[PDB]
Amino acid sequence: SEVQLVESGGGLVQPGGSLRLSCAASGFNVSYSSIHWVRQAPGKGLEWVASIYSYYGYTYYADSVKGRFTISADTSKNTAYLQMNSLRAEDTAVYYCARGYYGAAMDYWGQGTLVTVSSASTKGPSVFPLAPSSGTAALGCLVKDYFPEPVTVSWNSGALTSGVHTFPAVLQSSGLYSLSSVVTVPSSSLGTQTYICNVNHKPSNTKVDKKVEPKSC
Amino acid sequence: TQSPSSLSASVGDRVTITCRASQSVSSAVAWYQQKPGKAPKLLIYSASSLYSGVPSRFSGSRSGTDFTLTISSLQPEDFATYYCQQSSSSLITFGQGTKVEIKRTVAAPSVFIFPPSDSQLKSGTASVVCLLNNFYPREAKVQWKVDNALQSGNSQESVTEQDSKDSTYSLSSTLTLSKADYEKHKVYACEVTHQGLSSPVTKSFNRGEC
Amino acid sequence: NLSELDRLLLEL
Repeated sequence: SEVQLVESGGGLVQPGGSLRLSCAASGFNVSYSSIHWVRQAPGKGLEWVASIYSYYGYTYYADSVKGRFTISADTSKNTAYLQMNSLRAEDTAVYYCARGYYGAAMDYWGQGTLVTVSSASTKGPSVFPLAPSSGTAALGCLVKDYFPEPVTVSWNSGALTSGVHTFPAVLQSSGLYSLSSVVTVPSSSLGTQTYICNVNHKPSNTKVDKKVEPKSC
Repeated sequence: TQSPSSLSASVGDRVTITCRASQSVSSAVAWYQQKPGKAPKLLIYSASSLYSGVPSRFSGSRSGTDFTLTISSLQPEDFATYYCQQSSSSLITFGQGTKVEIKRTVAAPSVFIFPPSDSQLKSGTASVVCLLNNFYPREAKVQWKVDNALQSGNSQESVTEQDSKDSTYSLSSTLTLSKADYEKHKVYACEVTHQGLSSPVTKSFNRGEC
Repeated sequence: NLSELDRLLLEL
């Protein structure tokens, strides 16, 4: 039996709200092991959140979450949980579960799950073309005003990957996210080759395909 | 110091990272490697013990209060972010961490400017995008000019992760105005200064033209 | 104490 940790739950929650993450274990017994929650805000370092040692009945918490978060474990379901209450904007992060080893070193990790805390409403992006002009031409799509993360962007249904740069989202002052995806191609191909960006926004269940053409005069 | 430090290195280089988790002598210390979009991987535990399966070029050491991770010879797969962890009797602290990036020859950016689409102008806003493509080093300066007035505060930048193929970065700067404000001005330009550019490059357009 | 519990569990 191979060891692994599968996380469930997560998503969008408003400030002051409550949310529970799950960490289903297999390949080892959670009742004779330690489970730890570690989070990572976008572009930031790792931050320890909580730890549980079911055998001894000890739980430990970071000061930043103390009295708001609760770590627990269901022996029969071989699953650990992180109950997150009184959420704040600064709790926005990817949340990882991990198994403990000597010295609380963490040897096996879950896949991570994104938790977004914000008052902004779920919203699909508007997709606008970044039209090429005049060697090498550049074109793209502006994926504007969507919420929450993430969006996936591909080109020609995955057929075009070489030269593609999809930029990290930027959080605007409106509370909405926005990004651009660009691709460099040969100028000669602009007349012949058709270019479509495929934007997919699971949280709003919206899917948009936009053909990027060289603007007409 | 909430974000990881940066370090530029070449393949074959020796690297020593010092742990800054505000630790003590008692601390049990661990080291991790993290790559973008992936969970961290355990490298070292108990200060100096090599974790099962981890290459021998990784080593950990303790000298008094100072905990250290050394990579004796950097390999292509080793370019990533590294974190130390310090466990006390009731607390775990991760350090700031160091992001090791690939050293490379200087490469000037290809610069492109994109006026707002008619589709966006209909919706009531106007975004002007300036693209800096495939350059090195990361440090670039992108300044916006509208009718010869230098701008600040109405644009946001975004930078890609170092490219796996050619070790270059790409950057976008997006000037955002209302439709009304966009219509008030004629000439839009982004000026790019960069190490691989002997002089600053300006790409510009006039609103309304081919 | 947190830092010493995993050693004890691995011995069981």
